[PDB]
Amino acid sequence: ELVMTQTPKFMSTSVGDRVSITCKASQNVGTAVAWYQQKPGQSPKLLIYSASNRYTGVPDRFTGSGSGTDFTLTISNMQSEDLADYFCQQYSSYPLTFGGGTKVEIKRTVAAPSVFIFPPSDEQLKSGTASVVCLLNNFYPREAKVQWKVDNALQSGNSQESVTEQDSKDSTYSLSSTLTLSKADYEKHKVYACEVTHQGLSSPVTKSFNRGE
Amino acid sequence: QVQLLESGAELVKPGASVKLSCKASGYTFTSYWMHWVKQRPGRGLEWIGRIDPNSGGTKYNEKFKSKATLTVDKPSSTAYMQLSSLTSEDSAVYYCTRRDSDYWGAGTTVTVSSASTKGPSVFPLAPSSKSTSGGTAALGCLVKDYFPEPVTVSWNSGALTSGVHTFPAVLQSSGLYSLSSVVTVPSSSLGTQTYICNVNHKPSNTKVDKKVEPKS
Ligand SMILES: CCC1=C(C)c2cc3c(CC)c(C)c(cc4nc(cc5[nH]c(cc1n2)c(C)c5CCC(=O)O)C(CCC(=O)O)=C4C)n3C
Repeated sequence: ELVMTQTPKFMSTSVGDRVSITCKASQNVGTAVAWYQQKPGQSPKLLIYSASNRYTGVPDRFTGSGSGTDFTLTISNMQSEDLADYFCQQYSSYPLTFGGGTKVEIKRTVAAPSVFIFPPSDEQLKSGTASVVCLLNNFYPREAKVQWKVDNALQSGNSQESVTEQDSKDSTYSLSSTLTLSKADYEKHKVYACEVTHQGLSSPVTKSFNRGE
Repeated sequence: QVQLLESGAELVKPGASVKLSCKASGYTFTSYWMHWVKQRPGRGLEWIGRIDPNSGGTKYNEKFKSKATLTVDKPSSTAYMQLSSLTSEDSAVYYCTRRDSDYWGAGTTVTVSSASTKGPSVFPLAPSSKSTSGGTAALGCLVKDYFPEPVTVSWNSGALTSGVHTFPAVLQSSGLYSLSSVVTVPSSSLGTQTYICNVNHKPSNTKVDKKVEPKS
């Protein structure tokens, strides 16, 4: 199928800035490309079709351009109401395919996350599973790397991450990484550490505890 | 005005099938093709196929060839998409949209799970003791193994809102949901100020109040 590669995945901006989003086609699609905007809990909304045709009702702020294999969606004089996801789509050939999307967010100064780690608590153990939680609080930008290490052993496939949307007041993010394992495994080891890497930190921050305090 | 009315939300058990609806109005149903699209936060948007309401002719994305079946009912001006033998991979929001994608349905969220209504378990995320004297500590409640959605969390019956972060519910390899709610407070209030998370799970008519304090 024709693959539409969309960049950037994320883009932070300030009111009035110009936003530029790109979609590259694996093969020529002429000018059969559309651009859409999508906000949480809503269906996509058509912005541009035929690569540069602004759909009825769409603000002059939105301009589509390009042809062949290189397409651009430009949002001049960015407004707060433009904070949303944007997707391109080619309809030159079947199957129709969509770009991976770009989430336009609010720019602010870099802020390092405050890290905290939480033990499973005896109460949960009774369930048979142990949950270890790591918290990255109020950081920016969203890019963050969290690594779990049990007794200095890098974990894989047993953790899940959740991130909040930008705070309405300070525009930061918060993230939780939860390491799930059986009580058996949890009791087998002693050292539990959460190592965090973020643009705002001059070096990785590690928070840890030893089972049984 | 043109409108495409979709189901909204469907719960499907693994292996079962579900038929989604998309009722058209405000225009002549048979004059425009109808597209169906799938959306997952990770996979993104995918074109499933299209159907010409006038002829019944269809075209599918190879990826959904054995998964979706598109049909229409002229009398009711409604388009349908049959999704068969579902797995967790099929959980997503499905939309129907007219030929030019100028008009879209609101989307039908499909959740594939074998779980039955179940209230959440609530565990304390205790404040680190003898941690940072920076006057700021973090504590919270781990809300896990509940079904279906949603669950709400407040602190001290709503009196505490500043610094509260309640994370989006994630899915575990069990078919049950889980999430944490945290809050940062003055490291000087610990031991003196009481912190209680109020968890409500309307689906099971279950509510939990849990005091989170330093562990002994
Ligand atoms: C989802 C992608 C998509 C976008 C975005 C799109 C945009 C679009 C709009 C919206 C403002 C309008 C009025 C037309 C405008 C048109 N669009 C089409 C025809 C099509 N347009 C299609 C797809 C398509 N069209 C497809 C697929 C067909 C073929 C289906 C068919 O056989 O009718 C026609 C021809 C139909 C006719 O009058 O015989 C016009 C005019 N198209 C090009």
